[PDB]
Amino acid sequence: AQNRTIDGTDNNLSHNVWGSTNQHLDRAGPAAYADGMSMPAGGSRPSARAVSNGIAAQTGSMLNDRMLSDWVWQWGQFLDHDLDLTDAASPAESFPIPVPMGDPFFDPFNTGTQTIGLSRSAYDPATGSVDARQQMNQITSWIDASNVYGSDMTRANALRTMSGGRLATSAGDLLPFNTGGLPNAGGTSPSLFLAGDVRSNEQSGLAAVHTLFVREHNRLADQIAAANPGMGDEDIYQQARKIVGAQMQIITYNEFLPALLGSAAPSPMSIGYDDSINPNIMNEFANACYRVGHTMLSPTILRLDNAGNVIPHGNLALQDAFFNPNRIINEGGIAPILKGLASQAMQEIDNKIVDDVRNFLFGGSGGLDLASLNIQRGRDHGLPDYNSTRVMMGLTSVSSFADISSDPAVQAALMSLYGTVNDIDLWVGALAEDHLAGSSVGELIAAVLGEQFTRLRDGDRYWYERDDFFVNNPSLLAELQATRLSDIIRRNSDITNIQDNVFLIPEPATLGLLMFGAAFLRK
Ligand code: HEM
Ligand SMILES: [Ca+2]
Ligand SMILES: [Ca+2]
Ligand SMILES: [Mg+2]
Repeated sequence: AQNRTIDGTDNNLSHNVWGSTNQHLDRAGPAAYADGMSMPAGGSRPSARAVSNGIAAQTGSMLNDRMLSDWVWQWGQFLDHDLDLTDAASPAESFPIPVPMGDPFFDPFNTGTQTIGLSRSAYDPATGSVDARQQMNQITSWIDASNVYGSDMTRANALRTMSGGRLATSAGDLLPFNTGGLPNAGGTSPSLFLAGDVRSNEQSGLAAVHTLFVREHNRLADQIAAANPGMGDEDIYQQARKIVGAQMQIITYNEFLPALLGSAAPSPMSIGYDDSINPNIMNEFANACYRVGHTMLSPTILRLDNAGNVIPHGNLALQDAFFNPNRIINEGGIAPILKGLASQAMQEIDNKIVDDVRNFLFGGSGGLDLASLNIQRGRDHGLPDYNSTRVMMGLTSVSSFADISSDPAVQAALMSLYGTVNDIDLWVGALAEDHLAGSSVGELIAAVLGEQFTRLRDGDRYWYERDDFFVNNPSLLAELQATRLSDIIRRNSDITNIQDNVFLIPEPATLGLLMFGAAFLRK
């Protein structure tokens, strides 16, 4: 059958570049650069770090109220790494975040001169001088498992064995090592994993789900070859790839979005192929509204055995999970994490980000604040303010801080940071909204996510329901439709006791009762 390109071209048969690598991020409406060119938006607002301090600071654990597991954010990130990537422009354009004088984490010597580093995002070089700067998406916009296969044929080929349609692995059926020194977040070291997306080593949970899908690909490839001998490597590879790409769509629209968006989730079925849809990820989605992962993040990733015990090498502190393959290689493999993610409730969706990523220090000595980066990134990308974005999406504009949040502490923080509802950073406003009834997000986030996911459903010629391969093999289409993330976890690991919907935490008594007779209580 027809197969997707690796680069996302030739999906839309008129604008063939649409959805492909290196396309512009779309915009919902006009950019808000101060000068209409490249000068950052939000130049009247406080420091991104002052905003982080004033509204994202979290002193205690705050569980979500909809029973959602850590799988919601882990899938969210994995799927993000299928949708969009924008690295730094080169030559580097520095746009540092001023640290408030006396900031207890980043300026404890009261210098008044500390910054958090940020280089401005890559953009189309034909933009940003005489017209608005348009940032580039460096992976395929399509939900096509480019996070497994790569977004260029060179990397895609590097990931393959070229025998039996398979993807390379390392010892213990783990991701292959980057021995060829291809581009990779964390650098070109051969001791880092190589996956379809360059960010796979970012943290161990991400790496674990990347590994899972390499396992699933190889299972499919082996079984296809077994059932259909005489088929060549290329044919087996493309068939397994097409099944895995369909799985990404099915899990995303049937499990993840219903979990996160709830009442606001878009239909999991396409209304039909609309080739007029721009599938290029929207800047305001990629670089604000879909960055709702950071507020969900838990301080620890649980690592559990089949009895629900913490494994001997302990749970994994989020900070210990960054750019370190050994957490998987030497501390129990992927199975404990896959189970663990299903077994803990994520943090609430709100302005608050855990200290583990808001105040990640490397040694005073500098470090990482994901809240500050997100805020500055939205100013780098010329994103419209929160309220303008509401109007861009056909929502009413707010006219008071009470219109944003019914929490008086959130109201007060927004007031004392911004002074007017019309100059709030999109990411901050979006996360400040009261949640829709039956949802874990507010109206703006619902609308922006709803829009993006509607486009990628109806705008993709290889949306799985209309791929000739699945149309011509209805039994496979049906088996795909009945496939959940838990099924993939189970058949590619040694996990025996996991709930069928890994996006929802299990009944409170589950771990205790499974532990009975085998409980390890010293962890
Ligand atoms: C441990 C978990 C996570 C880590 C460590 C992490 C880290 C990062 C970092 C460092 C960036 C770049 C920040 C910047 O300089 O602008 C980023 C970007 C992003 N993150 Fe997160 N993130 C996590 C979870 C999530 C989740 C759960 C989601 C979505 C549900 C998400 C969505 C995004 C998106 C959309 C971007 C922009 C991606 C691009 O287009 O380049 N992240 N993440
Ligand atoms: Ca993709
Ligand atoms: Ca939170
Ligand atoms: Mg070949």
